[PDB]
Amino acid sequence: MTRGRVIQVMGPVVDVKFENGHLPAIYNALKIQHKARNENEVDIDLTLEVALHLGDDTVRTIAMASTDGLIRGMEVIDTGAPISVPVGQVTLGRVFNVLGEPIDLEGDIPADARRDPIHRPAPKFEELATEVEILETGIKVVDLLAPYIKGGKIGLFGGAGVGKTVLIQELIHNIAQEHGGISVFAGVGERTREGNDLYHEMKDSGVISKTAMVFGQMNEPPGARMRVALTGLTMAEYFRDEQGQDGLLFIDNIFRFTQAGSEVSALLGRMPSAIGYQPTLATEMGQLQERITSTAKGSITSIQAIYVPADDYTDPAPATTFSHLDATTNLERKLAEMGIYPAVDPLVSTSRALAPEIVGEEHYQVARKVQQTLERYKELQDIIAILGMDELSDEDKLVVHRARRIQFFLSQNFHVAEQFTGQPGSYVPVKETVRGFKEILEGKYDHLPEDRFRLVGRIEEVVEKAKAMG
Amino acid sequence: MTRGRVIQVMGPVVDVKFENGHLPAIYNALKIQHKARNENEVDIDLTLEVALHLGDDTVRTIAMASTDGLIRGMEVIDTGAPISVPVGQVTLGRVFNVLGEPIDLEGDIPADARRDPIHRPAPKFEELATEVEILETGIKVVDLLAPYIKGGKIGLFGGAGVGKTVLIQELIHNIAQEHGGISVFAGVGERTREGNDLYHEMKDSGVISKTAMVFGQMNEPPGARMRVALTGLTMAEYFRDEQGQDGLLFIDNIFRFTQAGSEVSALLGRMPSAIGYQPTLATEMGQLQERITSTAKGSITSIQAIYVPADDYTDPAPATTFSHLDATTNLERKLAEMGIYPAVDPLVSTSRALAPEIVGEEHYQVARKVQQTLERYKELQDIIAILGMDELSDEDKLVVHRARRIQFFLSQNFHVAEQFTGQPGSYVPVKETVRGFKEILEGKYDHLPEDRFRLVGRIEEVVEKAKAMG
Amino acid sequence: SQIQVSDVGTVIQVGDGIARAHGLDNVMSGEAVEFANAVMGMALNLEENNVGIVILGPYTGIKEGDEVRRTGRIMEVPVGETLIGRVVNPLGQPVDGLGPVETTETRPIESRAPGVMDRRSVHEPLQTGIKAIDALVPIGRGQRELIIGDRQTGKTSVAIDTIINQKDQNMICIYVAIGQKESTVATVVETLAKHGAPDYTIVVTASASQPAPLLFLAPYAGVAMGEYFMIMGKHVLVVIDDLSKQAAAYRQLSLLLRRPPGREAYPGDIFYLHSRLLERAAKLSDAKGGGSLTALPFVETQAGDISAYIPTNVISITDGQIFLQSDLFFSGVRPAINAGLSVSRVGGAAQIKAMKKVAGTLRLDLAAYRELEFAQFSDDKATQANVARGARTVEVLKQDLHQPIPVEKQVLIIYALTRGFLDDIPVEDVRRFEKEFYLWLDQNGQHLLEHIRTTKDLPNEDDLNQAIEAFKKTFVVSQ
Repeated sequence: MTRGRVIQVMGPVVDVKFENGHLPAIYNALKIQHKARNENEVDIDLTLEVALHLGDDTVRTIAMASTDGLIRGMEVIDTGAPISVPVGQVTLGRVFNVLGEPIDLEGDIPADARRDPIHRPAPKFEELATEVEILETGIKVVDLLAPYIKGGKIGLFGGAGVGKTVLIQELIHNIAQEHGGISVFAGVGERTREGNDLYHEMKDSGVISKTAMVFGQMNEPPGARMRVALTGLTMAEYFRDEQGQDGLLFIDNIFRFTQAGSEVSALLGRMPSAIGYQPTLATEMGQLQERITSTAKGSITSIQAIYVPADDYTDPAPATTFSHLDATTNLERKLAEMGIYPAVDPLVSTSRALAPEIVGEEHYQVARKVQQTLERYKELQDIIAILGMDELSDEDKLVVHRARRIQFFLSQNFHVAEQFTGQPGSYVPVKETVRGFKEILEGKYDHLPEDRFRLVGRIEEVVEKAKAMG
Repeated sequence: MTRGRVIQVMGPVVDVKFENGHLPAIYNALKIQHKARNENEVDIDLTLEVALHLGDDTVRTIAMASTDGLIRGMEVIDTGAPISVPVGQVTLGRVFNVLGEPIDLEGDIPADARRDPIHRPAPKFEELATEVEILETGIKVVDLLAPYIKGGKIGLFGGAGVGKTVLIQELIHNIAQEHGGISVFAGVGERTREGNDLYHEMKDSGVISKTAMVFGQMNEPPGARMRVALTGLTMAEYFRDEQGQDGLLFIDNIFRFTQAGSEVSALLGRMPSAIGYQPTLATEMGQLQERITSTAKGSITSIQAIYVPADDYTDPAPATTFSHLDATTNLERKLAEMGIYPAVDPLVSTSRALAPEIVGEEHYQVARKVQQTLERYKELQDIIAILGMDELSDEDKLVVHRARRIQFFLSQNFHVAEQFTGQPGSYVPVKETVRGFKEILEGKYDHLPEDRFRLVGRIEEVVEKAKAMG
Repeated sequence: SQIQVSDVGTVIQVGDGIARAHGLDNVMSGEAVEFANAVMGMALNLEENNVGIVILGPYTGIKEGDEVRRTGRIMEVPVGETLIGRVVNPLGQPVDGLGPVETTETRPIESRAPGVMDRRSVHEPLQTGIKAIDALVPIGRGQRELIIGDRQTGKTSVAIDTIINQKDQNMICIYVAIGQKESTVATVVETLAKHGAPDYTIVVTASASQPAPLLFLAPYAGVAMGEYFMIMGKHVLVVIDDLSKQAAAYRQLSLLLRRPPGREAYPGDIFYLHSRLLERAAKLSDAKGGGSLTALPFVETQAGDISAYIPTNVISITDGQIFLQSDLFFSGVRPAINAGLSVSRVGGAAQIKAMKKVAGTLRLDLAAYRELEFAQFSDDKATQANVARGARTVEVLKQDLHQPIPVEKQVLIIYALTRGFLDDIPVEDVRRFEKEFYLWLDQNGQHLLEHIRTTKDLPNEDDLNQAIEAFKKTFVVSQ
């Protein structure tokens, strides 16, 4: 029948030979379920993804778990389809591995469950949405200075005591609310310790009921770490496709995705390319990234956390990645120290979308201005700490004045912050966001004490904040 | 008979198997002339140069054109000799490809024509000329500051709006005149656009009747670009050898010659060497360069245009090349802006020949002096634009004075310039050149206005230039 | 040589878009073969006991044993007029979904480039309509002007506006996005439709998702389609949205075949890969009906490193490059043109006299201004005079996306600021003065612009008149 047998085992790479010219196609799943026939063997249960057809009825395969215990001769079975995984409400509030098995303790998914193959061609040209429409996150800094695009790819930079988890959490919340969109979180090769923390942080923030999670952590063989982004992608695709939602896809450390790729490539016997990477780098990225988009129905927006190989951004992996990014969100451990949370750098965070052709003069004009006024203030500091604030070229003081209100007005009440602040949380829409900064720039609030625009929402709240200590 | 058959086709590399132990030697030409026997085939006409003997009656070959259309089994014929090409008056005023076929529209060369094999061992030791004798170009800058040697190799640096074509054109002219020597121009992998321009520029300058041309441009397969320098070399060799002339060989971008080499090496299956170059780099250069010389009879002098791999001169290719250069001519886009044409840098252009043992104290002494006076003037500029010319240490002003006349006296009436100036053109012999600068240095013309020595020939013309506006 | 294995092979290995098959005894290297599942493939390596096939589509439907059949056609692509306004993949198969492409003629992908004699010097310019470029970096029909810069420097847009500005002129634009995102491609083809451009544009697409082979081929299928019109009296402009992505796809396909790498993993023939490609952009001789295929190669620079391998290669081929500055973009200067490094060689014999005269001084006014300012925070009094219009020039060069400006009214504005007719108005109202002066001229000067146009010159009547005519507006402008 469609039964192959193990021929070789080179670490995670396993070759299987199939009789009767059955030959499973590329990307098909192969289960090895062996029970030890004696005390000199071990019980095996392993899925292998077919990688190539080497000839002589042999397929080189990449195992999704550890190959310890394999014995040349073990029989392999062809599932007929690529690694398929549960999609739907059933995945929400739950954590799973690459294979699609839950790894939380809430019991197992039913066999009735729909399961989609992780490998699938991206939307057809005719199927994509034509107009570039910005996705509103109700977060000032974001929506003004580095507008996220519905379906694009945002690079999240910064992630050590800067509020990276709060921002993700606050995002999963707003979209789920004001947009009715589920989020999906894919952890790719990056500290189990952290995966645990975030999961729990999601219990308390309560945002976990609006998010399915997949972890293919740092202890996973190359195959596991490489495919988890596809699993979590599929689970998310079901909403955009079937339930036309504008959902989210968080991938924590996509770099580990490519690293996992090269780690396998070498083992398959591929000619190393630049910096020992796989000759296949670009292609593997594009195939993952081209599914993340807005079709006629819904959309998939991804916020990929990027962690470059020791400060270097010219390294193949990230070099490749940036070619797909539509915006960058840089969280800085400076604005955070000042207490300006979200610590989203208003001058480094950039967007392909801050163009009047998309946001109009109203938004754009105000934006480049907030970015410019901050320029003066940023460069003056050195002059400040030397000659003081005394008589700083009239207008320049006017800027140092207005600026300080501006950078402060950029912080916000995160709904997930109430957990420990008391303040409920905001959701300022870009329309009100622009206005707030519009009037501020007009100096129409130059008579208020800094802390008045501190940690609020619209510009109204600043006035309400006024009737407190002044 | 001596008929082989195609065994493999790896891009430009083609293997041929020969029956009856015929085996064509290394460098022999193999023609494939196939007529399509059906609608599923194409007409083939291709020459292949034998590269190696792999055993089993097989020769690995490099095709000189495109291999598209080859079919395993096509019959190959051995010409018996390496790529042979037309030599003589028949090649003058004409443009051809590597194979030696004209590519201009003046009709085809007769079968009576003599055709020499491009591959040939360089002159025997006993056959070379013993004394190093400088080649006079009637061009001041050249003949004084960076004397060209009869038979040597000059590196031409600079080639974007600096007058590179005029200098080549003016060279083809003077030698053809005052020396009665034909020039040969080899374009190696470097912009057809340009090849066309120069050809036409040669029609109008009229210097094309004294020069045969060969183009193996940037669109040519590795084999074509690699061998064209040999073709053009052969055509030029015939004059030195048979008609004892002191002829010229221009190679535009010899670098592309070596690049074309590595491009093939890889395909032949050679272990890449430093920077993926061919392990065979040095040897291929020396074999090309060692034919360019003066034997008992005539000589071959080459002016090779060099274009390094992005500013770097330590890169293997040029590193190798410089080992054969006897002088360097640097054209600078600064002297040109000043209007001092030829824009030949009098301080960077260097020669193995500016030594009294060869040019004598008369020439040498005057030379190092013109190079030194220019040193002062060159370094002072910064002082000039700051403290002005007022009272610059007496003697130093005397130098800034004399210098300016010197650098101006170095420009010249090019015969090819008359085309658009009116002025006929000069040919100052080194003897008169030295004198001119000799007396200038003696300050014997310190009372004349700068423009008097501007764009002339001997020092007499400066005096004639005097009786104009002063 | 007819029916047997001579025309039929069997797959031995399928994987990573490559396949090796036994048989196919009569295939010609370069021949498009067809797999049983109906996917196309091109035979690259004709080895003694197997054939190296590069698959041009989905390689998962293929398994060992699959049959592979000869087609008897060297890799070619459908060429014709029917392609205009269509969005097709590198194989000429439409992907926009507007139905089949009814083409009759066909052309081979890899073809010989125009000879040394087959050509003629470029002289007719190509009006990009993008101010900074037409005056400072002229492009002539039959030229290859590399436009290089970092991601998000506005390289795609420049080619877009340039294409939009080809409704007046007789140009058949071709946009070949290699390695781009289908999403971006869709939005681009959609803004083209808006500006009524697919009436003269074809769009070949090879998105990030498709297998390397397609990206590798895309530029060539592009030039082919364009060669048709060019080598037939018509004028064609070809834009390759990314040669770096092609190079990279090539590298991938290369190592996959285990061809020994060369520098930076890049094969030994990486340069020739591009050279042979851009040698096809030419300016045909009148003897061949002076057709012209202009080429606009894109090269994405990581961190603005020009010196890189692939960028230096493609620079040593093209007739000059347009440099888009990264910082220039984000601070707010569209087009992010970095005047200094930017260079056009055939540039000169392109411009119409109108542009020739005025644009001359522009380089200097900009030159001085450039060297006067790392010293962000003061300088000579003569320099305080130079900074005057120099600051205003920068405001006139800056242009708004999707708004192509015709030459006639363009030579006048480039005129004003160089003749002081703008120095009285602050940088604040420079761009306003522009929009202003334009509509004013379109009305009052609607008799003057025609002089710039029809003649392509601006001698006495034009210089004298326009001098006093600029006053007609400046002496009627708001504050």
